[PDB]
Amino acid sequence: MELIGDYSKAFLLQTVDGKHQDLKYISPETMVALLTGKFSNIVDKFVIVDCRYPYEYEGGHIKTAVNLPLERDAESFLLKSPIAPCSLDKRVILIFHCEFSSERGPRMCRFIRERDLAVNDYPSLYYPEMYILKGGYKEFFPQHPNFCEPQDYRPMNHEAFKDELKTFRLKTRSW
Ligand SMILES: [Cl-]
Ligand SMILES: [Cl-]
Repeated sequence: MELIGDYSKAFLLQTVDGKHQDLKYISPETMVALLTGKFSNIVDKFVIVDCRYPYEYEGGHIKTAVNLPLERDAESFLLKSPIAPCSLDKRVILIFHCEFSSERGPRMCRFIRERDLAVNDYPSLYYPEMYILKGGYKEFFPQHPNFCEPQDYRPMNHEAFKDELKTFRLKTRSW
């Protein structure tokens, strides 16, 4: 298979098929392998980027995940001061996901690569290796609830949060 974004090495994780044919998807089991340290000797740091709206995140998310639904906040958190590994031997990996990991997640993943390319001299990148969690939180929760907190799932279209949805969207750069 191809090398990661900066052509330095091969992708570390096993992938599964996903809608966006050019993106790399991983399963909930692989996500757990990362969380349980199965790759601790190679992966120095990995960040789980939850791109769902705040109320969805507050209703239940993956342990250690960071809520970065707005592009400007994701850019600030990831690129203002790039997350670097302990050594040049270990990797830094990003995992993006949303509710179904169908639209918001893939979009943010593409946005970050766009910005990474912009601030680098080809072919270097701060985040050469990025994946999308197949199925999003919706499929992850029913499989590994004890790796979530709180142990619940609040859908974007939850009936009691229609106002929260509108309030948040009016904060986005484009719709
Ligand atoms: Cl998909
Ligand atoms: Cl935005």
